[PDB]
Amino acid sequence: ITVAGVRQNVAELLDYSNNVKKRNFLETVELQIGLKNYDPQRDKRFSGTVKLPTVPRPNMSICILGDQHDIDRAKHGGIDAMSADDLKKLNKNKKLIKKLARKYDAFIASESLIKQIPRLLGPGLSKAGKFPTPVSHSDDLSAKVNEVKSTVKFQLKKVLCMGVAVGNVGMTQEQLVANIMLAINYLVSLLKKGWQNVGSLTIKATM
Amino acid sequence: YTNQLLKDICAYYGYNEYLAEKLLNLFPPREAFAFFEANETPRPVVIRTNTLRTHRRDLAQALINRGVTLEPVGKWSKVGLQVFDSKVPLGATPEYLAGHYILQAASSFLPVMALCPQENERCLDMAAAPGGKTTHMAALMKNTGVIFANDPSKSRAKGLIGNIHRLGVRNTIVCNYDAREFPRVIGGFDRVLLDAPCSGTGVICKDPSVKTNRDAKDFMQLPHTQKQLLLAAIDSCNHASKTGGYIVYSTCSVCVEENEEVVNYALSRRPNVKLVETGLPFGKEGFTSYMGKTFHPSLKLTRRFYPHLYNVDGFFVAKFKKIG
RNA sequence: GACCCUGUUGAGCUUGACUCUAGUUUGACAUUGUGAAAAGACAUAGGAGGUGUAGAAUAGGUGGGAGCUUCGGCGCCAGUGAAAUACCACUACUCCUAUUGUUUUUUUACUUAUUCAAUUGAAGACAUUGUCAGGUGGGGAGUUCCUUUAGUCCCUCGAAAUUUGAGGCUAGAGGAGAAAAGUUACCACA
Repeated sequence: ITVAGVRQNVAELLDYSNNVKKRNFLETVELQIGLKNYDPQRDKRFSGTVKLPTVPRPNMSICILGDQHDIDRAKHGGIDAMSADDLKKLNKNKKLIKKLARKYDAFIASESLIKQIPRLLGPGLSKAGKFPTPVSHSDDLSAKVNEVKSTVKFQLKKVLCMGVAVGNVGMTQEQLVANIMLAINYLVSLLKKGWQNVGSLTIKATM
Repeated sequence: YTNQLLKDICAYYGYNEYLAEKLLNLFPPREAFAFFEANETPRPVVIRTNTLRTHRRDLAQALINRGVTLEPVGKWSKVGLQVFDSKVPLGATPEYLAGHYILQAASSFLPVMALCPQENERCLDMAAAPGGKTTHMAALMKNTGVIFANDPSKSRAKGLIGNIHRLGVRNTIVCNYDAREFPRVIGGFDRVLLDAPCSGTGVICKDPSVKTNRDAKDFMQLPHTQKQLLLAAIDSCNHASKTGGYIVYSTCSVCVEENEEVVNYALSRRPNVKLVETGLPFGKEGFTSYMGKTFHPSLKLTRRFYPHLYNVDGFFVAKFKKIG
């Protein structure tokens, strides 16, 4: 890729596209990746995570599956923490737990609770692409959720087109093009080959 | 609700939880209930008339003369004769021992009339375990050509050889071959026929083990085996012939992995296959899309047969043409 | 009498070796062309779709995205669904049309091939022919590994929205030669 071309399109995004459209949605863009001749029905399917320390989406609907020594910190931080009786209630009714799975965009689970999750609601929630990230022994809920979030899951599916939405207009241009450069470098590294393997890169906005 | 319907259906009919869920999906709710009545219910008994030694009317007169209550079945068949009551056992009649008529089912009839076998034509059958299909095909070529009977089990072959030589076929060779290996052996036929090993949901009256003894693992390997079975059918037929030769795909299952998915895989992998109107008088068109996946619209020409509409076993029929 | 045995005869059952090959057979490629008529396939350029179920519904699909917004219709939401409709952004199959072509067949003839009489006429692009890649081979010439089970879930080929199937590899146990041989709580005879 050319860094001059990246500057051309992010200048064309902000603020030429802002002047053309005057977007009334949440101002964000997405990157769409097309590739020529990689058969999705074959082997070496790829599924990786991209560590992005920028948090492109601030409105990040977050909840935790917390054990003890997390109730007071989550209540102070405005984080919904549910005890073991609540997951039992959320296991009794399966329609309600699916609805809030659509509502809440990420699940954070502890070590012991992820061992208790595959009883009956494990495979039931596993059929959504809703893998919960496990916590570490540091037990510092501050800035670990920020590091756990904004981790883009580059997952291969059976369709020959793939899109990821990152980057807002409220942040500086130098940081977002660093996010774009880090994303396409991890995408190339996760692929079976280098930059030849991709065919087209569209970094246009949603609107 | 749907979940209460699945638990009640599995309890009262004794199905497995999986296969009831799959069969409930392909039907509207009241249509599913009428289907569950019929497939458990035993099917009518049907007779194929040997055209070689007798014909429809004089065999019919002969069996009533022995006390057998018959009725010509449908306008579909000039060859079929339904039975209703019989003082003498059906296999006991001297017409049977000469080979004037053979016990069959209705679903054994329709692949053969889906094919259009002509005289002096080289034909085939990858699975001829009861041998009714093979004897029907030879009835149409009037003792000419050559049929390659094939079945991978020697135990079924003894009933094949007994049924063939009673019926007076004189033109069939029977080989105990895996039919995946068969185009390497010969290839170059006119009209090949395949009745694949299938899940058997189309007929539960004859085989009631499929009520429960059919699970997730069996629904992956079994349609997998039809694919290698079916790709061999194109790779064995002739792209051109003096009389044009066609493949026929016949399965005894109503499942959607076994039927309308294998033909999608075949017509994608081999572009030298077309599918046209299959020549059977009635039927229901195949589904162009079932679970988010699209098949090519040639499957509207395929015919599906159901226990609830017709007193027949569950069936799929599709005929292929070879190009190159 | 039952019952046991011996010999002959039936019913079997298990064998009856390996490598090239006669024979025989499948596919592919050539002599084997020249026209017409059609048909089909792909090469591009246009036009239009779509009702398994449920969902109010003729839901391709996919990226996002929650009023983009002319009426606040459509929205949002709610359902219903594997997938949900607003909004923009992408590209698939099918059926037609066109010419912006490459072709492949079938039919109809002719002989420009090919085969007989002859030693110029008919058949006629049919055969026929040869070469590769195979199947079989109780025949001809010489010659003296598979079976049962598990694992590497390692490698290869398949299949599947992520797990399978088939081959490879490894390790626990077995081994005078198409003229005829061993066996049965079996049959008929002596």
